[PDB]
Amino acid sequence: RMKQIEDKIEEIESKQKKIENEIARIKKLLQLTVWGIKQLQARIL
Amino acid sequence: RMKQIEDKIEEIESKQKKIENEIARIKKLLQLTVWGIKQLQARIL
Amino acid sequence: RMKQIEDKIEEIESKQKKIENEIARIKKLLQLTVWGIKQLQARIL
Amino acid sequence: XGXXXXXXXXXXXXX
Amino acid sequence: GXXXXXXXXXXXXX
Repeated sequence: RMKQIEDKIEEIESKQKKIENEIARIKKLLQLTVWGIKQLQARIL
Repeated sequence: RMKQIEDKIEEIESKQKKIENEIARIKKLLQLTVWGIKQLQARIL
Repeated sequence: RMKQIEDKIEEIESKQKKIENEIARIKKLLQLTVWGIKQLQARIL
Repeated sequence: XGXXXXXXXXXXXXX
Repeated sequence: GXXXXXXXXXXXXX
């Protein structure tokens, strides 16, 4: 049972690392879209 | 101990799935916002 | 062996909490950018 | 802000 | 710092 638990933990940790990396990617792209919106607004106004 | 651990893992796994689903949803909407910015930029330029 | 497991669950649970908090903040900023796009489009159209 | 904005965009809802 | 240019760089290269 301890082994099955350990294997599940290994799967969870791996997925957490993937999710952390995706969050970092999302934040960078989101920052770009904020910057884009600021540029568009300044032109429109 | 071992059953206590097994229950916490199950709860963790279920929260992980919810997180994965939310990340997927976020990515789809971020892609639409990128696309909408692309259309706006070209139209005003 | 079970101690190392209980300790890993502690580390995973707090990391999961960090992830949830980050996803909540990304969702708010995404909601803001969608709002800003809507305003820009309404203005030009 | 479930509204707000104004003020030329409020610097993007204050971030 | 920054950079960009190029019409938006195709959205900062994604």
